Amino acid sequence: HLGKTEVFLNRFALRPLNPEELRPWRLEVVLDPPPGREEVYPLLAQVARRAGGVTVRMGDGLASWSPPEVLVLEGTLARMGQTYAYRLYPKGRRPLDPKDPGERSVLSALARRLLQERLRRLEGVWVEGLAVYRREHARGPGWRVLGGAVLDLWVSDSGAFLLEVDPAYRILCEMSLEAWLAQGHPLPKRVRNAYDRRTWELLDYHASKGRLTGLLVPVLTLEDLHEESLALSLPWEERRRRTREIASWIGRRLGLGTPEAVRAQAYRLSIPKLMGRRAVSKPADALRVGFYRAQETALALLRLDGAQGWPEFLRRALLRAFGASGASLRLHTLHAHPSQGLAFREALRKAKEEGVQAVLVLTPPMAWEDRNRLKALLLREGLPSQILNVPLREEERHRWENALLGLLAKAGLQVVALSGAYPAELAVGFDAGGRESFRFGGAACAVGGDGGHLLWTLPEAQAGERIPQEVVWDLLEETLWAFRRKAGRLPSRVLLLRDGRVPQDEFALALEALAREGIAYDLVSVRKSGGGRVYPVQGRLADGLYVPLEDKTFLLLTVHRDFRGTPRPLKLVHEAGDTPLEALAHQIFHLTRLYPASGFAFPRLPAPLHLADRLVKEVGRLGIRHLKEVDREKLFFV
Amino acid sequence: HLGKTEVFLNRFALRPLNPEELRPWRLEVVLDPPPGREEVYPLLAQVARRAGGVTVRMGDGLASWSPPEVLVLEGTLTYAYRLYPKGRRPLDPKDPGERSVLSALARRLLQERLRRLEGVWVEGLAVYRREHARGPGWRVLGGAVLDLWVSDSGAFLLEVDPAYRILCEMSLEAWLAQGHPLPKRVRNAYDRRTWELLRLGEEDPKELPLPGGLSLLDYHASKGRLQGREGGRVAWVADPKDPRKPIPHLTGLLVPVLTLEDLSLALSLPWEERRRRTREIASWIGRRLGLGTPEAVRAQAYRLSIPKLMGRRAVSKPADALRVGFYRAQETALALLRLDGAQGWPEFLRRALLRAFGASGASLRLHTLHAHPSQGLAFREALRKAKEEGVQAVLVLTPPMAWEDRNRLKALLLREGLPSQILNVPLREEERHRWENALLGLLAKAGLQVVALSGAYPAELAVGFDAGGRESFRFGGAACAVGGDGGHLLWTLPEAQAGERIPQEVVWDLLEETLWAFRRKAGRLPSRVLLLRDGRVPQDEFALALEALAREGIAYDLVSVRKSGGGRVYPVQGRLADGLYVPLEDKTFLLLTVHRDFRGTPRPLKLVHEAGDTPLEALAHQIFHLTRLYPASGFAFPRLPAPLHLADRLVKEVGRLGIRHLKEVDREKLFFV
DNA sequence: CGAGGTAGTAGGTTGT
DNA sequence: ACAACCTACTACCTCG
DNA sequence: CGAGGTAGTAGGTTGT
DNA sequence: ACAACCTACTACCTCG
Ligand SMILES: [Mg+2]
Ligand SMILES: [Mg+2]
Ligand SMILES: [Mg+2]
Ligand SMILES: [Mg+2]
Ligand SMILES: [Mg+2]
Ligand SMILES: [Mg+2]
Repeated sequence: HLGKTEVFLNRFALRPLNPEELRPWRLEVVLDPPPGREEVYPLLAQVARRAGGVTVRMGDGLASWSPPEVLVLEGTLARMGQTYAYRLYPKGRRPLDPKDPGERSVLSALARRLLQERLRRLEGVWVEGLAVYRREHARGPGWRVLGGAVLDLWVSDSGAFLLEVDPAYRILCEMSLEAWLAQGHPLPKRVRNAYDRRTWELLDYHASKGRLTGLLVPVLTLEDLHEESLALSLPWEERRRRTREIASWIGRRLGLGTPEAVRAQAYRLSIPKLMGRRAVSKPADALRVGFYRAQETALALLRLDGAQGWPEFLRRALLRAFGASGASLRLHTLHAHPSQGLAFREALRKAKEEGVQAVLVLTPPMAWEDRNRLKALLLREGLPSQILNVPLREEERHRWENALLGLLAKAGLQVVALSGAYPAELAVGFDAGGRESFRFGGAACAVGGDGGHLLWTLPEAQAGERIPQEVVWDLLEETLWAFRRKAGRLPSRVLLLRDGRVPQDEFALALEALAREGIAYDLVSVRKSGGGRVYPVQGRLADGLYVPLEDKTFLLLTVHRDFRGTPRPLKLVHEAGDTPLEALAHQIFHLTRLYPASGFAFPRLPAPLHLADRLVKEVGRLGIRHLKEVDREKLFFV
Repeated sequence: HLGKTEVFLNRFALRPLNPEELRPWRLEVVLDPPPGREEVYPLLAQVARRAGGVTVRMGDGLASWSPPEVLVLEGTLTYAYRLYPKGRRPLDPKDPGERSVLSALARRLLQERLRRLEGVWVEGLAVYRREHARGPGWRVLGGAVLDLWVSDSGAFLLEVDPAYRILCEMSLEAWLAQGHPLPKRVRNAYDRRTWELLRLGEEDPKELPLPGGLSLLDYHASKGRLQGREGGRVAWVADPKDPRKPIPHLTGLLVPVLTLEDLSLALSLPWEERRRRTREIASWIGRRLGLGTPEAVRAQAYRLSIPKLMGRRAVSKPADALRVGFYRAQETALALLRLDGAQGWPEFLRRALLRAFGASGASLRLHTLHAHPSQGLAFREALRKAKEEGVQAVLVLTPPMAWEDRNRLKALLLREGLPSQILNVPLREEERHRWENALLGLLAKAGLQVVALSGAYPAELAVGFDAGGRESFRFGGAACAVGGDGGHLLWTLPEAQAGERIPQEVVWDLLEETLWAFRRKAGRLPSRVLLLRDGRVPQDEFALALEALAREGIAYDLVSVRKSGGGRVYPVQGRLADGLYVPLEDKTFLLLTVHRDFRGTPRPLKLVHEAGDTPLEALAHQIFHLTRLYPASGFAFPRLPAPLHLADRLVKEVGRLGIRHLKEVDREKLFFV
């Protein structure tokens, strides 16, 4: 729309497949005893590896770039205690057409195993799977950091090796955990063994094993090396040069040749139009300019630092904000403490009885247990809450404004909105999350084309990442109803955003329900990884980049700051619907600017998805049982 | 303090253990390979069985009632085992640990000496000895379930309870070769794994691509499964651990798992019948095993006071409140939704409600929802308006629905804050019990207190906890009766959890909500709360909650309420009646809460007072009386005290419908009954 | 708990 | 088993 | 979906 | 493994 430009992907064209490689050998797999219908795939994958060479599962049997005579055609196989005896039978050679994508897939699996194999046969280089660390970045008392790249290798439809590369660093420890704290570093929150890779959370016995304290090795993180301060984010120009360097080094050293940089047509997307009361360039400006929509609100202060009132500068800033919005503000103070037990809960009930909408909490940094308990208790009285750490100087503007912003989203005000005009006037995001054996499936939405309302819905408990079909529809029905309650009508079109892959048929019911109500839709999968890197052929790297790729599949570079490192574009698939890709790309990129609780940095994900993700993250942390009396317009979880 | 009486338990006293038994033999175990620390206690269990004799696990090794020299001391199962005599260890039955091992021995002795009999069908600690009923292909056997352990006087105790067993003696092919329909469940003829049967398939066994390459027939044949059988026809069965994959199988390799639905034959016994039958079998067992003549054990039982149910006047059952008036009626509005295409309230339902509310001096408005679900969202809008006009609960007249549609409808109405009561619609006025219950359910769902107790209890707040739901995660939930009279029933939003254990913060939070409702209703904190747990109280589950109650100055009692494990109770003389309190140890007692002659032999609840200073008699009194508060069953009282029965029904429905619907539903409205 | 992404360190689910 | 995605955490740097 | 317990059938979690 | 508890289904029979 705003400029047809051109970019380099972090892929590289390498040599064509030789006519052998285009004609892999085929072996059929014979097992004794034959495996149960649930152990097939993990077993074929195993035989494929045991046979050695460059071999991959191809259907119900195997395909290899190695002639069968230099393969381990007979052997045995251990899985979950059971023992299977395999034998491979060569069945001639099937040529594969790289154009046909079915056949291209298997060629690409071969390609991947080749790279992995030829990587082993190198030195003196640290390799783990398809990653290789060919240099040293940093060292110290018992630790070193290696530099290298994670690689991948497949086959293009023109029949050539494509090679994906991305510079990466690796943290390696050189001491026993005793030998580690032979110098002053505390207990790492994770420890690994040198006798197995099986780590955990952290005298008679270990005797007979011939294996407590000198047997393991610490799993080193950045928290363990804060005290030593080098960083491992690369500026995008350095990352691109080191990408090319490494893509050539692998070209020769593995005999694949000259790395031809891969190029793609990108498009510059129109700039989004953020509005407070008037136009702003960042959500924090709404504190000076005024909010997009603002009603009469009452905030209350809760101090845990033993201090007395509203900090004056917070008070003024607040009146300035509400002054510019021409909305009436009243500031309350909770004169109570969580240590009074239920007396506290009474105090909260009365605050809310008197119109308080959210609570600002000044406190020293809290233990998560106390932090969580506090939040959850205020939630049970219908009060969302924003915490602001209490050694606080006015000079720390970015910290308190962001708190202020969060507090207001929590009280239910729309601080900013978009002023364009879009194909969908309801955009809803779905994530799953939660740090247990079950998860919460959940959803948040922007209602109105301007994004003039942000609501969450009560999540639902679920076994895995898949959201049950009726759940997907129900949460979606709640967002339509929110639209109905604000616009007095149904939306003509809904933009449905799912975090990650859309598991097979997950939205079948919902889509069918939309048709019946005559609501158009677009389902888009939004992938946070798998997009790779994008570099400008010439000039500078900027946001709003849209890269069409396959059909119904595109990259989208939504955020970039030339101080955070190389950005990582989202990868998006249009799963259902008939809106032109460019239009989805436009609306999603704009939705990225709608987030109210970050004053100075837009989120990589569009607002509905980012909110959804925070929502399920918080429910999973506090529990769902607290949320009955909390208004959906109040974004409690930001 | 009401008067005592004596009962017979279904236990029996047998002979004292002899000098030899009190001093079992100890053997240490060597295994090659060594056991992987997680897989070692099941292993010692295996060696103990393969050793032979009466031999069990005892901590690190084994204890035997056979001398080592007549045990299979060396063998293959970790695979190779060898056992080493390490002398004999005296055991003191007064020591609960040592008693625990004597008892493990006794069970093994029982199973072993049961094995050596003939001709009697034996499964674990059960024995079937006669033939109740048969049919071409199937037979139901009649025997009893037993257990045997050691008292602390050092003598055997036999427990006996009559039981029937349903057996299929035919393959699924031979079964269907009789005319018998499709058994809803089936089992492999080669292992104990069972499948849900979906249908038959036209397909050919010879040619059916099983994942991997094999077909159906060769796959089973390559395992020797058809060695001695016939493949039969293609069967389609269902995921044990998924929900998007029917699976091919072979009729000739399958056996039906027979249930009542697959067959005129009541298997419940009238209490006097079970009583004698128990005594026969006990005298028979004790004779055959050379354990002496069984003296049935007797226990002191105490009869509790008849609970006084209060409608607006006193009643003997909740349904009478429909004639006499409710405990506490408010101005209420109900709407009608007809899925039968008919219109208006059946006059007899209109009358009954009018009679009930007139007796209660409270006004009633009846609405009709002129909307239907197949309108889609316009139907939600109709609901939203109805809530807006004050409708509190909706009666739904409909043909028997499928669970999917039932569930969706109840959830939708829930999303507009409207509890519903379904009443199936071929409905004659003379079906008084069904529609009166429906009416009782409707009113509860609208938030009325239909009945309440009059009496004096230690706790003026009683809360029940349970976990349920049918997945890899469950809901931990709580329901409660507030006030001495329990004239306020409430639920709380349940919380998802991994298994049976409710997290400590959850327990407290749920408990806090019920304190909060008490505060809202009574203007103060409660003086004492009665905490009822369904099943056992997992170690420390209430630690945090109890600590919190203490800090707030609220007294408490924790009681574990166990639906099984309490055995049977019979009168020494006279008819058997409920309201029986039978203390066993300090802090543990039996409680017969409900019984009806026509409803077979009652199973009393087993209770354990886990914390609190309240006397057992008192707890028993309140718990027994709490059993009578339940408003949605007009003609028979639930076995559980109302707070737990409510909690159980709560978490069932939340599991069934999902918690996402509950946000706008008032906690006074008992939507799940 | 200020927030954002990019970096690193773990790990888990979907599904062929 | 393994590809191709997701979850959680801390440190770094700067403030569309 | 009428409700209750006791029957039968299947399965599971908690703790040693 | 095993002991001692829990969940779900449906048949039966009657209506504190
Ligand atoms: Mg996700
Ligand atoms: Mg997430
Ligand atoms: Mg926040
Ligand atoms: Mg339970
Ligand atoms: Mg239950
Ligand atoms: Mg009901």
